[PDB]
Formats: sequence, C-alpha cells, structure tokens
Amino acid sequence: YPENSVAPSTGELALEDRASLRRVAGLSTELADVSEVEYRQLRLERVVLVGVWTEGSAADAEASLAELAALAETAGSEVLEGLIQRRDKPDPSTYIGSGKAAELREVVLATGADTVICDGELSPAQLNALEKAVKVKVIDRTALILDIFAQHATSREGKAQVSLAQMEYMLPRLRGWGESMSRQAGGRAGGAGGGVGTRGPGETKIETDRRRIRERMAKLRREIRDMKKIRDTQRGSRRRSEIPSVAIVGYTNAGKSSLLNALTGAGVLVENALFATLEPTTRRGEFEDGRPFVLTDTVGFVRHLPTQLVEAFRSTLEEVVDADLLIHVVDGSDVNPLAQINAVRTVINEVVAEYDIAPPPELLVVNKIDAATGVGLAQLRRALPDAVFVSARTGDGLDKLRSRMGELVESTDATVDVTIPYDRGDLVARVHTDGHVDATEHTDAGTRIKARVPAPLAATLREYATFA
Amino acid sequence: SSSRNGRDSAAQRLGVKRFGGQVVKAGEILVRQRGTHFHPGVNVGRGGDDTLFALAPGAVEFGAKRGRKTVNIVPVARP
RNA sequence: UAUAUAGGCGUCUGGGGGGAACGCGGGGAAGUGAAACAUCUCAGUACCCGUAGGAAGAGAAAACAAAAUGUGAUUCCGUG
RNA sequence: CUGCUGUGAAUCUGCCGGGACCACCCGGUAAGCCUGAAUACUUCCCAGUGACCGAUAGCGGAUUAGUACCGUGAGGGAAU
RNA sequence: UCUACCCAUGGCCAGGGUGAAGCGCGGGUAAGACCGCGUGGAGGCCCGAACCCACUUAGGUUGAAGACUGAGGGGAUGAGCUGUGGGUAGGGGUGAAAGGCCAAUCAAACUCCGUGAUAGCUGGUUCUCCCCGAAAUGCAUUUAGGUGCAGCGUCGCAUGUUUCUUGCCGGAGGUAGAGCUACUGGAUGGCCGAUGGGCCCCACAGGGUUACUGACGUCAGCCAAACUCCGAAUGCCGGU
RNA sequence: GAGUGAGAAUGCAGGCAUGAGUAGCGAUUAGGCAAGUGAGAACCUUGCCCGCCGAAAGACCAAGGGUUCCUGGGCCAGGC
RNA sequence: GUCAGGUAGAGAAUACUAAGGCGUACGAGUGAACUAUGGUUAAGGAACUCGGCAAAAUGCCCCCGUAACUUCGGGAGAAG
RNA sequence: AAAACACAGGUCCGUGCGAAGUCGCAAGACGAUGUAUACGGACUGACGCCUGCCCAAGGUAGCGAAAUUCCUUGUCGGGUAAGUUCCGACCUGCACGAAUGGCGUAACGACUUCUCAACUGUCUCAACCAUAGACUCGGCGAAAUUGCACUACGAGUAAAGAUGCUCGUUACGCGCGGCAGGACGAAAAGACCCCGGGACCUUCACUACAACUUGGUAUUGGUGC
RNA sequence: UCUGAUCGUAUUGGGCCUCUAACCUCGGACCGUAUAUCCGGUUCAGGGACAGUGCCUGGUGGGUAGUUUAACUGGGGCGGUUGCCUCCUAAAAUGUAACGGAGGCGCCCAAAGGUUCCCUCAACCUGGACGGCAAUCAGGUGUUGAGUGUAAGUGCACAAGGGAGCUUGACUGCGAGACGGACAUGUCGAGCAGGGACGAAAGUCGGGACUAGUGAUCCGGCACCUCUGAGUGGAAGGGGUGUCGCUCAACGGAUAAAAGGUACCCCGGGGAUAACAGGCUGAUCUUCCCCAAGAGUCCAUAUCGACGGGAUGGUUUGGCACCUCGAUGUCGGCUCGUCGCAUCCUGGGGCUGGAGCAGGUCCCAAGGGUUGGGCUGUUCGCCCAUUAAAGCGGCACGCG
Ligand SMILES: Nc1nc2c(ncn2[C@@H]2O[C@H](COP(=O)(O)OP(=O)(O)CP(=O)(O)O)[C@@H](O)[C@H]2O)c(=O)[nH]1
Repeated sequence: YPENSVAPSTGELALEDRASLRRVAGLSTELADVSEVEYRQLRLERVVLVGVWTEGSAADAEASLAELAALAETAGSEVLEGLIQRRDKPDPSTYIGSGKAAELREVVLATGADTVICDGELSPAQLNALEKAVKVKVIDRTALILDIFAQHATSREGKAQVSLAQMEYMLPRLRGWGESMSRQAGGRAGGAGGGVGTRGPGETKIETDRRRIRERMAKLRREIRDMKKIRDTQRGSRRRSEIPSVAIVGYTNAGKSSLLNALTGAGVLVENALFATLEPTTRRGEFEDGRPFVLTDTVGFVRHLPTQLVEAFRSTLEEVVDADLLIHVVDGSDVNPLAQINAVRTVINEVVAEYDIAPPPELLVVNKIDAATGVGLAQLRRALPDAVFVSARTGDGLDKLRSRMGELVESTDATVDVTIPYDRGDLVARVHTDGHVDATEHTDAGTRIKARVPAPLAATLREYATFA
Repeated sequence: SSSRNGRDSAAQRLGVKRFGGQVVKAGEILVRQRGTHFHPGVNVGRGGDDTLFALAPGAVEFGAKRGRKTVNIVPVARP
C-alpha cells in the first residue's frame, strides 16, 4: 500500500506554476484599531484562516479570505494570518493540497493561533484529518456562519430556526469533532456557543447526545410549523389590501438597514457586521405623490449561501417573492462588485424556481458612496448599467431613488379621467384624500379636475364621469 | 469520571491533654501541638515535636507573658 | 552337525480355584485442610497386585549408652 | 537404614558405630541361616450377657429376602 | 442389543421414460474428425410405489405416544436400504464435523467405592416459667452478605459512689454570628491623581492640557467551607 | 442414665381429603334384529342381514415370548 | 423374509371385490356456543399477511410446437 | 437441514520403505500383502478468465487493468396509484479487495429475496352442512393444586399494584353451561444480571510431566597413525 | 625441598582410519515340524563398537495435567483509586464517612547537624558611570507583609530567619512518668553514669522549627562475644549483639512461583444487586401561565412575543434502588375493550388586521364518530386515493 514516499521530497502535487508545498501564506490579514484587542483577558482567540484557490484568480482568490477575516472579526476574535494554495485538485481528505499537515501545524505553532477556520462545509472525516494533525479547535465557514446568527439572535423565531440549522449541520458530523469539542467542553466559555451564541441561552453546547439532538430537531420543526401560521396570520393586511411592497435586497453590509432608516425616517438598527438585521422588518412609506406603499429590508446573503441554514432565510425568501419591485443594494468595498451582485442574484433564481410567480421588476443601488470608488470614479455611474447611489457610509440625501422607484413600481392605479361635481358640501373630499389629487385643475363651483382613482372610487363615480 | 482528590492523613490526636488546675506528675504531656501555639513558663519543657511536658509534680496553669500564651506548673502545697 | 544341546517320547510327584477379618512385600490416588493454591496435609489411608500362617513379620548385636565398676536378641503394651 | 547407575578395598597394627569431619577412647565384629512366648482378627461353632431394638425400630431381610421388582450390565432393592 | 463408523455373509428396490459408449450401413473427405440411420442399453439419469429420511402446515402438548398422527414433501441402481454375526470403551471411542452420538442424560457415560466429599451459601433445629438485655459501630482483612479484636449484654469475683444530675469555681477553642482600612481574594459608585495620549505655545527642554484612564491613596456600601482584627451559646477536661 | 418433647426441613413411611362423581374411557370400519344361555345380556352362542381390509387388517417362516394352544370348570382380581 | 386372485390400470398406486379374516371390548341421545376434519359458497381475486402460510388450481394418454442461454449433455414434460 | 460438512479438481509439506504417520510401556499392529503415478498430513473446493521496456548482471520494479463493487454519493429513470428485492446509463485517483484470492458460469436446490399469469373463504365478511368431542342420561373413574374461608366493588392505606385493613357502595340461598380480567394463577429453589463454587476450552499465565532432542558414563573391544 | 630449563623410562585422554569377537538386521537357507509369514537354534550375507537400552545431564515442549487470574464500586464492566503527610468538609476538646474540594511523599544535608557569639528583612522614598523597574552602594521610612531545602498548615522579628569560630551529641548503658491507642505499630520524655563538643562559667547537644521520606514475621548474608559444642579435645552448625536483603506500592504484607473465554455452560444463593413492570423526584420532557422590549402598515397584547420569572402532568430521556430472581413471560400486530379531555369532525359562543367566500385565536362542550392501501421489524415515519374527520393520551408502554 505504501509506494515511493518521496512526494514532498522531489515530486510536486499541483505545481503548475505555484503550488506543492508553496503555501504562499501571504496577506497576513489582521487589523488594529487602538490596540487593546482584548483590554483585560482572552477576548480574542487569535484565529487563523484557510483558503483553497479554485476556479478564478486574484479577482476572487483573496476575496474568500477578505470575507472570512471580517466575518471572524464580527464573531470577535483576531485573525492572525491566512493561508491558501493554487490547488488544481481539491483532495477529498482535506482539499488542502499536498497534505501539508506538519507544515501548517508548525506555522500555527509559530503563532499564538489556538483556533483555525476553513472554507466550505467539511465532512466529518474531511475535517478530522486536519483536527488530528493540527491539535487545535477548528471550525469551518458554515460553523462560523451559524455562530454569527446564533450570537446575533434576538427573538423566538431566530432562536429556534438558527438552533435547528445548527442541529442539522451537526447531523452529518455528529461523530468526531463534536465529541472533541464536548470533551473539554466550553471550558468557562468556548469558541462556539449555542442557540444564542453571545452568552445567554446556548451557553452549554450544540450537539451532545444523538437522542437529544433528534428530539430537539423534531420539536424545532414543529415550532417552525407553528411560526409559519403565526407569520402568515400577521401578514394579512397587506395581501388583503393589495398594497405595493418593495424589498431591499443586499448581499451584506450594503447598508440596507441604514438606507431603510433613510427615505422613511425609520430608526432600525444599523450595526457594523455582515449579519446585523435579524428578521425582515418593514415600514410604510410614501411615493412622490402618495401611494402609502410598504418597504421591507432583507437579511444578509453571503456567497455560497449555506443550505444548512435556510429556515432563517425562508421568511426573507417569502417576503421577497410576495413583492413587486426589487431594489438591489450593493456594498462599495470589494473590488468585484459585479461578482457580488451576480452571486447574490444567483439566489433569486432558485427563489423564483420554487415560488414561481414572475420575474419582478428590478432596480439597482450601491451604498458606501462616500468611502467607495476612491479609485473608481464615475465609470460605475455612467458606463455601468442601471444603478443609483447616494447614501454614504453613514447617511446622505436621496434625490431620484424615490422617483424612479415610483415610476418602476406597479402602476395599477388607474389614471383615467373622472368628473367630480359639487353635490355635497365637501363631496370632492373623498377623491382628494383617495386616489391622490394629481393635476388639481380646480376651476369653480362644481370644480372640474383630472386625477387618478382606484377601482372602487372609479366604479362609484362612473356614472358622474362626464367628459370635459 | 475519576476524582483527582480522595486522599487524607491519619488522626494526629493533638490538643490539650491536661487543662487548667489539673494535678500532674513529672514528665506528663500537657499539650500535643504543631508549632508554638503555647510556650513554656516555669517547670514546663518543650519536647522534640513542640510537645509541652511537666518538669515537676504540680498543678497546671495557663497564663500569658509578653503576648504569648504560656503553660506553667504551680507547685501544689502539701496539706 | 561333529561332539552336544534345544526339542521329542514315556513314567513318578506336586500346583491350578475359593474363602470375613488379621500378616508380609510392592504399586498407590483424589475430594478435603491450608479460609485460594503448587511444597505440604489428606496419606502411605482408599484401591490394586504378589503371597502365605494359624497367626504372620522381627529376632541373637558390625546394638544402645556415656566415662556410669553401665544395660545385654526380638516383640507388644504405658510413660517419656 | 535403604533402591537403581558408575567405580571399587583390607582380615585383626583388619573393619564398622558413637548424628558432617578429624585424633583418643568406648561398643561391636557386615556382607550366611533358622527360632516358640508374650501380640492382631472372626467365615464358622458352642455357652452366656445386656440401666440394647421390639415391627416406620433392630440386619436390606421377625413373613418369598438379596426374594418380588427396576436396569442390557455392573448394580439398586423393598412391604407384609 | 440404542446410536457413530468399520468388517464377514445374505436379502430388497412395482411400473414407465430418455438413450452414452461400443458395433453395422450410408455421405464427407487422401484422410479421419464430422454428418443421418440402425442395434446397444451406460447413468451417484428422469417420473413414481415398496423401503429410507424428515421440508411445510394443522392436531396432540396431565398426548394414542417421554418425539407421534393426518395431509402435502425428498431420495428411490446408489456415497442406496436392510437382516444375521462381529470390532472400536471414557480424557477413551466414532464422527461427509453438529461439540454430534456412545442404552430416553454427554463441554468427558454408567455403577460401586474414597464418602457421612466440601459448600464464607439456603433451609431446618422439638416442653415451660422467672430475672437481666443488646447491635447493626471503629479498626484490619484475597476483605465488604464472612471473620478477629475493641465497643454495647449476662454471670461470678474485688473495691464501693469512684457512676450520673444540679450549683459554683479553673481552663483551652476559633464554630454561629460578626468584621475587613486587620490578613488572602473578588467587587459596587464617587473624589484626587502619575501613564498618558490628542490639542494650544509649538522644541525634543519648558508651561497649560485634554467625551477620557485608572498608579498610589481617599469616601460610602459589600461578601468568603479551604479569609480572620474578634467571637459567643452548648459541649468537653478537672476541683468542690 | 437418656435414641426425652416437632408444626414447619418443596423432610420421609402409611392412611385419607380438595379438584369431582369432574376429565377420560385410546383412531381414522358399523352395526341390527330373531332365538338361546343364564339371576343378570349392547358386548356371550347360533341364523340371518349390513359394513371393513383384501401387496392385508389374509396365509406362512425367523427372532422374541414360554404354555398364553385344546377340553372341562369359575366368575369379588384384571378387561378402562 | 415367503405367498401375491378378478375387474379398470403400465403398475406391488388407486377403487370395488374373491378366498380368508374382522365389526377390537364403554354405550344411548341430542340440529347449543366453541375446537378438530372434510364439503360448498354469490361478487371481487392476495385487498390478508412479516411471507400466497394454508387452501385452491394444473395433474392422464396420443398428436403438433417448443425460447434466452449452454460445459453441446442440456434447458425440456420448456412454455404453448 | 442450510449459504454449513462432504465432494471430484488443485497446491504445498513429510515419507527410500518391519517408511512417514497412528494405537501400544513394549512386543506388535494398521499404512500394505502397498513402494514416490504410492502413502500420510495441510489448506482450498467442478469448469473458464485472469498483465509489458529495463524487468559474471541492464533499474525502480510495479503496471501504471480488468468482469470491482463498501459506492442511500439522488449519482436519473424502469419496477406501482403509492413498490421493497432489484434492473440499467453517472460521482464514484491511492479506495481496493485480488498472483491465490477474486470475478464469471450451463445444469441442479423441500436454500434465501422478489415480480407476473392462473387459482382460489387468505381476505372484504362471513353463512350453512356432516362427523369427532363439548352438552344430557347410565357404568367405571383419575390428576396437577391446595395455610385458611358463609373468598364483592370504588377511593384510599400498607413491604409503595388489597377478596381479608379504613370509609362508603352493592349484593336473597344453591347450582348449570360458557369467556378468560384478577387471584402478582399452576408448572420449573430465574436459565437474564451479580456473588461464591465448578467444569471444559485458549495461550508468548505459573508450575510440572509425556514425548522429542543434546552430551557424560555401562554394555564397549584390538591394531594403526 | 628449598631458585630452578630439560630429562630417560612407565601410567593415560582426545581426533582420524580401520578390523571382528560384543551387539544389530522383517536379508537368505536349513532344524524343532506333519501343518507354522510365530518363536527359538545352526549357518551364510550385510552392518558394527556406531545404533539401541540403563543411570546422569542441558534444551524444546498446552501434547497432557493441577491450578491462579484482588477488592472498592449509587448493579457490573470500562475508567479511577488502594500506603504515609497537610488543609477544608468536621457542627470552636479528641475523633468522624462519601468514586467530597485542594495538594504533596517514596527524599535531601558531612552541612542545611552541635554549640558559642553577632545581625535584622520585604517593600517604599531620595542620589548615584555603564546599571535599566528590578544587580552593588549611601541615607531615610519600614514590627513582619521577606525568608524559613521540600506539600499545606501550626509557629518563628525573644527570632526557629541571616553571618562567623570551633566541632561530630547524626553518642554508648538506661529511663521516672505520659500521649495515642482493637492488637501490632507510633510519638514525648526530665534525669543518672562513660567519654566528648562548644562556651569564662551557667549551660545546650541521644540529628534537621514541627508534622511525610516507609514495610511485620519468616528465611537467609556479613562483623564481634566470658554462650553452646550430641563419649572426650576440637571443628561443623546453632545462639546473642550490631547491621544487611522485599514498587511484599493491592503498602497489616494468602504462594518462593500464575493470564484469559464460555451464548455449550452447570451448581449454591440474591430482589442484599440489574434488565421489564410498579413506587418517590421531575433534572429532561409536555401543558401553560407572569412581566412585557420588539415585531405586526400606525398600533405591546387580531396574531406572535426575546432577556427573565412561576407552576401543572407523570407519557419521554433519567435519578433512586422500596416489593418481586424457591420465576411479575419482553416489542409490533390481531380480538375485545373501558376511560381522561389537553377536542380532529359534528354543536354554542367572544375577538378579529371579520366586506362575502373563507381563515386565525380563545372559551364551553367527551353524545357519537374518526377509512382502505404501498413501503417501512422499524420506536416511528414517508407516499397513494378518499372523507367531516382520519384527535392526543392512560389502563403491567391494557389484553400471549
Ligand atoms: N454603505 C453604507 N453604510 C452605512 C450607512 N449607514 C451606516 N452604515 C454603516 O454600515 C455598517 C453596517 O450596517 P448596514 O450595512 O446598514 O447593515 P445591512 O447591510 O443593512 C444588514 P447586514 O449587516 O446583516 O448585511 C454600520 O456599522 C454603519 O455604520 C449607509 O447609508 N451606507
């Protein structure tokens, strides 16, 4: 079974140009604000990242690590360094290239480390192969994605659906690393909490006994069954009223909540994190002339949407498929906003595949104008396709986002001319308050005007609609 | 789920063996102690392990001097 | 085969098997006790083989003893 | 004091024992025999005995008893 | 004498099918191989009674019976079935091998003997009244459901209040409580304040500084089995 | 001087209850009548009729049994 | 182990019968539920059930026609 | 009662012949009245298939395929209303496993698991009929079990599941035929689990012995170096 | 014979080659013998002092036998302990369990021991080249906060802490009287003599400031002794004194010497102890509630409702081990049920983000009803086609 064992001796794994024990390990990551990463005690885990170069190049090569460093920071632990490889072939064992297990163990011992991350879901063995070698707590992209939601959880809906997603992510890897984590347990506090992550509930662990895990997944599934009824009951008035609705669809950190605060005077939370707004929240707004429409946010969508966590985004998906006009917020940080938008848009495709109604009208926007395009200039503003953006990284003025949004929203409101006579002392008040008052060509006595009206007011004034 | 603890030591029966106003023969132990909880006064001697023993027949007495409790053997008068 | 012997022939005298115990000689367990177990004990018992006698076996110092002028085959009892 | 295997002496200034052994003393005189009495036991017989049983007892067997009967056999084995 | 295998000598297998070799004839050919036809009747061949076995199901299950019956089943010229007579005997046999069978039992058969095996285990242990009257603890244990010693019972002997209760007197304690600016810890909000940074002069030296920080310290309120500057009540040890 | 005191040992020997006058009275064929016998008859004897086996449930031989064969007599045990 | 009638049959299967031998040893009633052994079942046809378990169904003789594959023997009584 | 044993076939090892091997303390016996084409042991278990340049010394030399199924990797459909066994094209780079183990295989099987046709009381869903019991009458006549007795129910209490105790309810005495919910029903001093003892088995547990083998010496001698 | 090469002759062992008379041959031929594949005898032919057998001896040896294979343990296993020392638990004398909370030990020192004498640190402040926060030095403040070889505690500034001089008491022969104590062990000891050390003397010295640093008996080793000495003198051996050898650590130590399987099992017992069942608890679970931040278009309460808090039921996973092991037979299905309501349908209401059609949630309501199939052992669940619905639960997870 053991053949010539000279592979890292003379042979090269995937060294087309740069691979096979190269471990570029560039881009040392890390970032410092005022120093005092912790200020009293171990508030940083001194984590390290990993990346596997695949289809693509510098356009995306470092993009994975760029996203992961920010995400781990959001979790609240200093990222020491990142490490990738060209990796022509993803080895199912550890898909890391030449199995440089000793090399990575040594380069993580040279650093404080004591925590490692990965990119993509890892099979139980696909991660044990590195757990053994590294001898340190290892938690991959989906584990951290779930831990972020757990930490940020606020309401029963979240504390149940994130819990279910975590249990079901454990399901395929209940053997091995889960027992490895429980062995020493959290030890006061671990690097991965439970249902609420940020202390509080979920302090004990995620998976401890297969029986209890299955029991709790059952109970949680019933709970989401209950919550679906509750949610559809709550979402009655809008569907019963046929009131146009719009949705803020942004990848993450694209200032969706901040934009909502703007344009509606809303006071929703706007925190620095890739997953800040927990549940889709909405508010009534007014178009240019009226139309007391509805505007809702969306929850963060990150590249390679972890399918292990869909119960959380199910509510968001419903709220986007039950809408008319979609406005696509982007974040002006990365270098490939085109990739950001295409990636986030890859999800609406399956959204419509499942709940096919229609392709809703689409509009584009990108926040962070003040800090973005520092070397981009107005190329993305003139040459690039449909897009409007004035929000700043803190807030700005809105000029035509509220005009084109109305011109692109459903125009179901009939605009056929109607004749309103004097009749009662203020009979025209009904039309003035309902159907807007656009073009109030007030004349005299039995004032003659031209304004739009909805289906019931149109049918009520039909007989009185005498041509001009 | 073993326990690291579980060990202990035997019963070193320390403590005062003759209390105030007790008639003693020469050589008897008065307190078995560890260290110098008590000191010797008159007719009281210290042994190897900080034991206190009588040096004359008499009656035990506990007093203080210079800030340290001391044990003494007051000589009983023959009636 | 030569002496000769094996062998053959005849004739005379004996053995053969049984018996309850006891005798002498020879093989000889294990259960058990040891709070387990192997030395050890059980025990030279059980059992077996040989072999008799009215009884057998041992018996006439190449002995004990200790300076006593000692006792004087063997056997079996009682002490030691 | 003895059984097997090797080796292997002197005839009285000889040889053995006297609790390793050595000297002096002391006791015997190996490698040849036979020998009663005191002593162990009751298959059997005769005459008695019992602070022994008295028919579920006393022998398994007071009556067909090693019978009937059970087992291929060794063997077990009643009741009156 | 059952059963496993083996040996000697006998016996049994209704009926009906297919048709291998061998042999003869004819084609194919140098040539046989090969191809049709005939006799022939091989086969651990086929179907199926006797016979042998035991796959399914029902019945029985204090049965008709300590392994059977009914109805279907498998083999049925063969490694076949069976009669009579023999051989292999227990740590041994025999085994197309199941720890199967060896006389209704087999991970070592039966009977008698050693033998009244041993069992820290379970059961049993037979008439009466009077007096006294427990323990379920400590230590040790190839020990924990046993046992030895001590403790606690009873009886005899010796002394006699030494026993015990109450008062008073003489003692050591660090528990309850309480206290922390008295020790070791954590911690609550203020006050001043080095580090300072950043700012105004501008040096960098030298002056103010500065939503702020807490070095030390200060004020008010805290708490602790393994904290104690203190510290009871009971208990205990003597005397009277 | 004791084989001296039983209510228990799923104790042992004998006798007798409860279940209970209860289950069962043993194959898959089947008996009926007339007459007799006799105290007594479904079961015995005779005559008829009906039914069953008929590669036996008929007739022999061997092993095994040991008198069970036949005649006369008898009917308290046995014959479910 | 030996004998092996007649008819239908290939048959020593099966059915009924000859010779021969039996009716073999508790009966008489009674349309109870229920159990066992047989019989039949409308219409559907495995829905039963762990599973077509059991039961049903085909079944004989003579003529036609017989597949995939094959160790060239078969398959094969193919099946129809 | 089978997939297990056997089997014809194959491959190793021992045996040169009162062999090897086995029974026996030995003699002796079988093997064998046989002789390496034979005998004994050991695995496997008809039959077919399994792959090249280096490979008085050429060099990494392991093929680097296959008829490969752990291969629920949805990796799709056929199987039907919904279909398990399966059937076929994909992900199936050390995957795997096989130089002596794997693939195929006609025929066969009271083997295991499925689909179709026919057939049906298996079922929807049961009804009826006959016989043998049951039942009644006559005769004979047991058995296991058994501390007792003119042996209710509810809620409680109790060694924690009450015929037997407490408080209430209900019930005329005695039988017959049936059902099977209790009497922790009968049966067997629980086979499970633990403790103690035992037995048999395994082994590089301990200690012995059989047997084998190594040397000294007796049998055991002479002459030459 | 003392200091001593080689000698002449006679006594011998081994290695090697042979021979024949020991011995061997199931190689032949004859005789007992009429039959004899037995056996013995004669002789021939081959081996041959080998082989085989006796006594002795070293290896291999489950081929066979006798046995061992600990205990605690919130059942057993697995894991972890097993002796000694210190603290808390430990309830102010001593003592006191738990698989309770923390740790150390299996030594070290010839000076870190004895004695005589002298000194006082840590920390802080002020000043000084390297030299700094911290080295050495100066002054001051500094009563214990440094240190005390080693764990923790009790004590130590009177110093037991820090230096120095000299010394070996890290003695021999004892020991009144006590502590602790099941016993065996274990600790203290004033003082007497001999000979020493230190000190002017008085005085202290029988190891370390104290408490751990260890192992019974048996058996045997090594030095000395006025012991004993198997007739006697000796010697052998024994005896006394002093000491030596055990991770006998399972540390009161069965043997000098020892692991496992059993579903092929068996016997004696146990509800002292488990699996099912009941019983208590309710951690877990289910049913809800309290408060309301927030969501819900505005709007806490139509519908939800976080962070927190309180309970009900005894169905889940568990805890305990109270009855039952001289027997309480396990799951799913079938037949037959009966009950609770926490209501799936049918029935009556409130509110509604109730236009109507319908929906949501809550209240009252248990009369009756609540399908057939394919897969799924499946605990269970997925699918198919219907219905008004295909309810949830208890009854030994009802009923063998
Ligand atoms: N680009 C942008 N960023 C803003 C704006 N206002 C605030 N931010 C910053 O962006 C940070 C992230 O908030 P925001 O991007 O609104 O979160 P989100 O993208 O709406 C929702 P999620 O974070 O889950 O993806 C905040 O810390 C805030 O300081 C804005 O108008 N535009």
